[PDB]
Amino acid sequence: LRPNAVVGVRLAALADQVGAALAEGPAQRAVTEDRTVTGVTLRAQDVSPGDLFAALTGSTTHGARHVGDAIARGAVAVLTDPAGVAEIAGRAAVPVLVHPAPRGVLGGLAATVYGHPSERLTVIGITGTSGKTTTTYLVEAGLRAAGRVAGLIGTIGIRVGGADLPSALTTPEAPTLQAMLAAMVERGVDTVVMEVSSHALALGRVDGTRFAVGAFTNLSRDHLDFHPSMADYFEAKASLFDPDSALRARTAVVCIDDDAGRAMAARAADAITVSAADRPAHWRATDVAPTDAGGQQFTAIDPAGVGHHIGIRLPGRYNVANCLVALAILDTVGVSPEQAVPGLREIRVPGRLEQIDRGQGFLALVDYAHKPEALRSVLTTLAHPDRRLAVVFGAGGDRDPGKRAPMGRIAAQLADLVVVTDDNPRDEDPTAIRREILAGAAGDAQVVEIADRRDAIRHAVAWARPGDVVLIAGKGHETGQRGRVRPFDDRVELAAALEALE
Ligand SMILES: CC(=O)N[C@H]1[C@@H](OP(=O)(O)OP(=O)(O)OC[C@H]2O[C@@H](n3ccc(=O)[nH]c3=O)[C@H](O)[C@@H]2O)O[C@H](CO)[C@@H](O)[C@@H]1O[C@H](C)C(=O)N[C@@H](C)C(=O)N[C@H](CCC(=O)O)C(=O)O
Ligand SMILES: Nc1ncnc2c1ncn2[C@@H]1O[C@H](COP(=O)(O)OP(=O)(O)O)[C@@H](O)[C@H]1O
Ligand SMILES: [Mg+2]
Ligand SMILES: [Mg+2]
Repeated sequence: LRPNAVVGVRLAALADQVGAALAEGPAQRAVTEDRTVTGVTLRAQDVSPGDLFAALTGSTTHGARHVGDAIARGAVAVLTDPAGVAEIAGRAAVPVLVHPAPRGVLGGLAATVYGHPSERLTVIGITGTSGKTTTTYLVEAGLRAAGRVAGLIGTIGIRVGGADLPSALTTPEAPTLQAMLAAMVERGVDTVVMEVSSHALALGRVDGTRFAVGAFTNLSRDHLDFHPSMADYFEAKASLFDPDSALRARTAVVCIDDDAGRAMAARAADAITVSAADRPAHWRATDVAPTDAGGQQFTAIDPAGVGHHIGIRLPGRYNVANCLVALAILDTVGVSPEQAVPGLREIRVPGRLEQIDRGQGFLALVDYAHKPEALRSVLTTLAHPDRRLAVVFGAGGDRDPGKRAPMGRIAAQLADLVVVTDDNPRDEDPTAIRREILAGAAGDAQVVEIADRRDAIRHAVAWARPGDVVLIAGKGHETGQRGRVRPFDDRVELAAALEALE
């Protein structure tokens, strides 16, 4: 939610803090001494009375052009850039604070009006190319097993303890974040575990937030259509670990298995390191054993050299690594592996190598892997000689068209059966999309095009023999087929197909 009980901030105080100016005149600085701001939003439609409207520029528009609407919703002030005041021109009924780079000071403003919620919460922020969602779930399940009230914030949604709101973004815009945090304080939450996307660091979405811990899972080619370079992409994320940085967390935890990880550990200087790949780390895993129920058990050796028999419901070598990160994260936040192990044992994180096992025979999995790097890593962790691997997936219309032809190649290379299907074709004639992935497909593999997604799932389930694996890729927890939005859920379709087998 927003929080029910916020004591406001005199608008004068917000202005002096940020050091904004007043669009009308320096003497408009009499009525600013008067108004109280009790909310902050950067989406006109979302203003409550008493809120400061942040009118920002963006790639599609400028919020300055929605001042009318914000004011009409009872906004008591606007905070905008000079490009913005130009848009307003004359005449808003309310005061206009002007900053260069407002987005870059919005966080701290929001943090102030909401009374600095992060200073009352142990906030854990997990960044990295992959594994943020999974690691957050593992941390959250540890937390609950040890009887701590926990909020979660990430791709899948928001959890205020037991509550279960859905999220638009993986990390919400700074006023939303702070207000959520504020609400979590009111709701009795003690600890909050957060995915922190590299977009959020770039656009200063997490600006007013104090982190008790920052975790780094890994890095690989992603988001290179927002970040202008792999550098910037690293740099964004680094800003959570750099000792001297503004966002630096009280404790950093870094996985060492990736090269990028090594590079972050060296950045954070006093990182707690973590390795599932026989690398020297404070936390290390060994004796990794596949188990019946497609889980994995292993020994987690802590920074004190003490072993711990752990058991995780998720397949794939790197999930041992996620688990370690989570394990380290809990330990620093004062939760021992003894306390967390029961939670970890059971936790199934949705759309992430989620195994459906209605019936028996082979491994049937649902996974979110939707980018060429994503897909390669999964298929490899799931490849074993003497076992067959089917992958079914497709690509999204109006979305990054470069990624299609690569994926089909990666698929062809690592799977025994690939099935090319629809996954939100949107406006585009769906057979183009599929035909591009199949261009990718151009010995080992065996590839076929089934346009209908349920039919794709069914064919692959009828193709499996005992002990083989079927992976439904590229939707994960996401639902619906957009084309209208037709209703679709991969877990449900997958389970349905397995029942149809006898
Ligand atoms: C690229 C990016 O970060 N974009 C975000 C950005 O949009 P941007 O400022 O152009 O927005 P704009 O529409 O052109 O105008 C700027 C401001 O005008 C204001 N506005 C606009 C229209 C209106 O009617 N009223 C209004 O107030 C909006 O509040 C807007 O924030 O500001 C908006 C909110 O501040 C977001 O909608 C938008 O994210 C869109 C939804 C998005 O797709 N973001 C994705 C790409 C993203 O952020 N992804 C990562 C996760 C990646 C992962 O999980 O691997 C994430 O954290 O979500
Ligand atoms: N440590 C990891 N390394 C590589 N791939 C991973 C890792 N953890 C999870 N994955 C896979 O990558 C995809 C996205 O990971 P997820 O757990 O949703 O984290 P994120 O929020 O970082 O995307 C999933 O399909 C998942 O199975
Ligand atoms: Mg990402
Ligand atoms: Mg995520």
